[PDB]
Amino acid sequence: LCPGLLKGVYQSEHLFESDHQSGAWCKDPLQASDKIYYMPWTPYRTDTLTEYSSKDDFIAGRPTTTYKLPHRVDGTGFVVYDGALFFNKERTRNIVKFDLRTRIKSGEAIIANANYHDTSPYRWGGKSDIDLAVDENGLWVIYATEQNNGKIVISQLNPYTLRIEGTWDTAYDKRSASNAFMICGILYVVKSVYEDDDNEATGNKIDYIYNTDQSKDSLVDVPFPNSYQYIAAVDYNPRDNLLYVWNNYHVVKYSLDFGPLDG
Amino acid sequence: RELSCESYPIELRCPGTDVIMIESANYGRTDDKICDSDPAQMENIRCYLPDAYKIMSQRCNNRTQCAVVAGPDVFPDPCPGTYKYLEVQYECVPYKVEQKVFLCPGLLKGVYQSEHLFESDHQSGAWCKDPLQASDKIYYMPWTPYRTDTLTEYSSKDDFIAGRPTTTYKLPHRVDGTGFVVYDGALFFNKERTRNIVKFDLRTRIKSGEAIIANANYHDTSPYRWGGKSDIDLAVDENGLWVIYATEQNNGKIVISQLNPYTLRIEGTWDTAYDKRSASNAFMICGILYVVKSVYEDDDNEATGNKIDYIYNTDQSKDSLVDVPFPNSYQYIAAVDYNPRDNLLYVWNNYHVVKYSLDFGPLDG
Amino acid sequence: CPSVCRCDRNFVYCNERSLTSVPLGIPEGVTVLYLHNNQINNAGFPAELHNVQSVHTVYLYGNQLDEFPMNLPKNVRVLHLQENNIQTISRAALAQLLKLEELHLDDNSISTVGVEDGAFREAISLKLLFLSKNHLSSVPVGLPVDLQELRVDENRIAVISDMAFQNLTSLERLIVDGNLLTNKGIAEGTFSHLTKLKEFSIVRNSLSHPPPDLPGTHLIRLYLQDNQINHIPLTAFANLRKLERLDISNNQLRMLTQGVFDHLSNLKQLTARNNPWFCDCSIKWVTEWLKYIPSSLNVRGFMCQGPEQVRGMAVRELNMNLLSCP
Amino acid sequence: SAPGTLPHFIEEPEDAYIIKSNPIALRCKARPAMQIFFKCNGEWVHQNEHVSEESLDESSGLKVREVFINVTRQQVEDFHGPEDYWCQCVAWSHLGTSKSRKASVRIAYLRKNFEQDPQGREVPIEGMIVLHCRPPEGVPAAEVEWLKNEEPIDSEQ
Amino acid sequence: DENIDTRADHNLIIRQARLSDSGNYTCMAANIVAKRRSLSATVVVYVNGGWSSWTEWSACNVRCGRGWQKRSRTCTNPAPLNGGAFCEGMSVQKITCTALC
Ligand SMILES: *[C@@H]1O[C@H](CO)[C@@H](O)[C@H](O)[C@H]1NC(C)=O
Ligand SMILES: *[C@@H]1O[C@H](CO)[C@@H](O)[C@H](O)[C@H]1NC(C)=O
Ligand SMILES: *[C@@H]1O[C@H](CO)[C@@H](O)[C@H](O)[C@H]1NC(C)=O
Ligand SMILES: *[C@@H]1O[C@H](CO)[C@@H](O)[C@H](O)[C@H]1NC(C)=O
Ligand SMILES: [Ca+2]
Ligand SMILES: [Ca+2]
Ligand code: NA
Ligand code: NA
Repeated sequence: LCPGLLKGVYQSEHLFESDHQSGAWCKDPLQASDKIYYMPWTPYRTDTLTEYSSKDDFIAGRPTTTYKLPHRVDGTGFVVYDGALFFNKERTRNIVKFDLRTRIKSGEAIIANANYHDTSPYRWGGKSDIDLAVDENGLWVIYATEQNNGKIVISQLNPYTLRIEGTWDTAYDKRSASNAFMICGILYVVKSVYEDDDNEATGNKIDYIYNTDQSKDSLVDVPFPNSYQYIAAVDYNPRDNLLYVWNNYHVVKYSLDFGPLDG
Repeated sequence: RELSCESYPIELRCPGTDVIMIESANYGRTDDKICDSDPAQMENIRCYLPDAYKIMSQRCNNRTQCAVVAGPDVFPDPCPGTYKYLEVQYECVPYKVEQKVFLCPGLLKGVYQSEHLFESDHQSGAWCKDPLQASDKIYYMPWTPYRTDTLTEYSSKDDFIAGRPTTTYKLPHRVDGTGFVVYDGALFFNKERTRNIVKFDLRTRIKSGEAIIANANYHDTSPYRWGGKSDIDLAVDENGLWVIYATEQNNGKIVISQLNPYTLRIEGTWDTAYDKRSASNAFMICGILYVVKSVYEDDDNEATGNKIDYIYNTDQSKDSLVDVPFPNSYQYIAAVDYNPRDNLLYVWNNYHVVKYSLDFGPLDG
Repeated sequence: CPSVCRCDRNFVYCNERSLTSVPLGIPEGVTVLYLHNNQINNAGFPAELHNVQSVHTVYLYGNQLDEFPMNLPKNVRVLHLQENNIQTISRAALAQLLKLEELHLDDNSISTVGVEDGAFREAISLKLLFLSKNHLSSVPVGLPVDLQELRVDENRIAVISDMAFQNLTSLERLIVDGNLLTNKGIAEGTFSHLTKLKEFSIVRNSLSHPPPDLPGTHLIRLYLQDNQINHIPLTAFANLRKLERLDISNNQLRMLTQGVFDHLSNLKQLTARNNPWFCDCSIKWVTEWLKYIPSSLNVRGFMCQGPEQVRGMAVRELNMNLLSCP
Repeated sequence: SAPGTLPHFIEEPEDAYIIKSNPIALRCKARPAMQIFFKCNGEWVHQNEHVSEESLDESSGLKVREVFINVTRQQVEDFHGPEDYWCQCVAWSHLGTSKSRKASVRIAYLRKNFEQDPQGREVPIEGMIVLHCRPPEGVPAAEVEWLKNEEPIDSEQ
Repeated sequence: DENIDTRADHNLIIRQARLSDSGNYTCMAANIVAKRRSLSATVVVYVNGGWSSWTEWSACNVRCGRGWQKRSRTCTNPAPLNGGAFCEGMSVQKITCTALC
């Protein structure tokens, strides 16, 4: 299933320009469907998910149905796994499982020692303390603990039992990072330059990687594209092998290159 | 859940010895048919206050019973000409509390030199870290008379020494003195030629409020021994936000007042015996004032200084004469601020940016 | 020491005491005199006050004055006459205080006609003049020759004469921001005779392009924000070989001509957020210039507004070699 | 030949109150005047916001100028200063300038519940009684009027 | 004093703030059981500002042509007291004069 190690990230598609400066968007990689799940981020007001029938309807702004969530969502770590929505509940270190078919909450898991509600978010903040990821290995939780001194802590989560099936501690600080994504059980840390930081001129590149199987880390230099400056969320889809990036008010899709440098 | 309209106090109580825990709080209007008033005030059904949770957690949380007056005394007005209400969702949990961070370290026994970062281009200025937000962000403001209007943000300690800034904030008004401080992602500063404290949210990059410190002397009237419009000094400790100043009613002597970081109002006033112009700087720890008396460049037949010679308790309202040796390597002490998260002093002394380590007594009483 | 007024050491505190005049009992050892936030009218100034030689700093802000005061302490260096109603400036008043170096006249009702011809020139030792937040329509004529800082901002100044900045060679900081100033208002090379000028600012005005014939001999900082600058001519930024900080943000600029910044060799920072930059072939030189630029120079704010295809994108990086432009 | 003096104000700006998000403008009249501008909350108001009307009054010989400036609800609710949203008027003449009254724009409101309702009393034929009344909170301050059996009473009667 | 009187329904009425000036007034109830003191009320009398009489016109600064003449009007008759409202209007008066040469 694994395509290999990441070599370079490149621009692929530009859908539209949304009214919100932050948010996230993704497709369910388990279910063979062209359904798009849209999430606009509003501080202390995020509580609805928008479903779209196809790519054409998403650009035209023709929604199929809107889900009314039981609790307020914190951050841009929205992920869909086999017809169920996985989100971080506001002012808590708790993933919440919500089945889209039945439209009812199926579970609530406590991510142990995890920092929450603007304590340890990404560079831009916005309560992005807990970020969910989907790859070839399964469901993952990217967060930070005070035990690791604000550094990124990655844990595999079971999508059924909602329990931690392993914990890994990295050397990279979460607030220093812009966003992160999982591919073949390998973490990719994105470092980027933001808006209103008129002092900054540095290049936006991926400078850190962490393998779960080997439990070893390395310093990389993979150039990351940034047409705009406010990078909100970066999610990987294992079915299409593309990145679901939300930069500034715009909603984009990124193409990925792979190398066979893996044991 | 609990609900109460404007100017109507709310009551919260858990059974037995159980503690109250706030989940979601909002002060404004979401629904129009809950409260009963004039229909003109009910036209706007989209009023919100995010700081509502922060206020309730500071008063109701880790307590058996709670009574908060839903008005301007505890909650700042978000939308004027609209009849507001308080919506609170709470759960009953055991009576356990979290240690070290909020808790008082004791009485100051001795100050020692800890870190030397660099030697800034300006003789006087001020630097600090936000103790509420768990981040390694450093806020820098080098004071330039009749020209201070910018606050510089640094990503880490390494970037601060190397001189690599993250972002610079363009303030709406000119700043007077080296008394600024940062409290929960908001900047508090003394506006030039005024006895006013300006609240500026760093996230939104807009002014949220302006408070008048009553009878306070301003603009080189009653500053510290070095002058430089130091008339009003802001402090942060275990007790909260504080304002160190001087009034003509107290005859130039130091007047300390607790300020609410949300309502921007005086929640108590205390008068001391120490003259502000005789003092080099001051800092708050556990609601106790520590007066710094230092020696300066150009001091005719002078050697007396580099000490903490006076203390003032707010809870007891009693004062004492101390003799805690204070480090002063370079003579011009510009600013001394205490950070309750790290329990260290943030000093600026004659171009030098230094951090001081603290030692505490076995008890505080 | 006075009874109503409470003196403290080498200072006199007559502040916020509802006084309409200066108290009589003033010692001959005082250095700083505080009389601010009172109701002192221009009529309540005794002659004995002038005789107190020892006083070097006087604070009279937030009072109820009409004219510049008479019989002020002879050997005064710094004066604070702000937040009141000063409308008339006389030659005889400034002739008394010869040793005056720093003068603040902020938030007053000072008009061009109200000031006597060459009244500021009487204060021979004057270096800092703050005519900020007044009712000024133009820069006064008779200014001090040895002046270093003229802060004549936040007024209603629409026109500037060439003779307004005559003999002011020694001037270093000129702040004329927040006025009704246009390019028709500025005279043909008025600022050219200010060799020692280091900082210049015309922010929040109404300039259609930068003022031509600017001094470059000592200029380090140039600020041109919130103006209606449509375009920048090539000649405008040349011969400014000493400049380090330039800001042109919040302007009506669409495109720039190649080599407009070729003489700004000492340039450390350039700011150009919020500008309607139309990204076509006119921005090809901008992207290339941004790539070969040293770490010494920080250029920020370059973001596209047109067309919809490249909307909101940073001019720092191009895609597919700027399409089919080269 | 005409007499030259400082500008004299005729229609000084009066305190405005915003009702149901309807933006209410401020009036200003002076003579002799060539330029009239507004200084709201310490700083000058932009030239574009001003609407001038150089209408010459018959009753007076010199040139009269009238300027109006609109103040929206969004301007007042987003202003986070220490004092109430105030405005002043500055007029220009060949001799000098003159300032007007500080007109304070406020958000108009009124409560339903009375602060203190009048209390009923039993009083003898020669005895004296005082009826207390505390009106509800509102801007501006409420105008209290007394009614004896749903009909007003005249204090001068 | 005729200006101050005690009412049957326990009220203190002051007609003019001249015959009974400012102070910290406190109400006290007495009974055969004991006495009780109430919270003191801070009654402060304020004097509003009133303009003083006009001065004389000054001599024309310019010898030949357009000249100037000044007249001052201070806020001292009466001067504001205990936080009284300040004087309304302008403080200075200026007129153009022509001196014959
Ligand atoms: C008090 O309650 C707050 C609310 O979560 C909690 O964070 C804090 O640790 C508790 N203890 C103390 C001493 O504040
Ligand atoms: C001012 O400069 C002019 C030459 O531009 C010179 O002739 C004049 O004498 C100077 N004024 C003084 C007082 O030196
Ligand atoms: C602005 O003021 C003018 C009068 O000066 C008025 O005619 C106009 O309608 C006002 N604008 C609005 C939106 O009412
Ligand atoms: C009341 O006023 C008197 C002076 O007349 C003062 O001494 C006293 O302390 C004041 N009491 C209060 C509570 O203000
Ligand atoms: Ca992510
Ligand atoms: Ca301090
Ligand atoms: Na996600
Ligand atoms: Na400080």
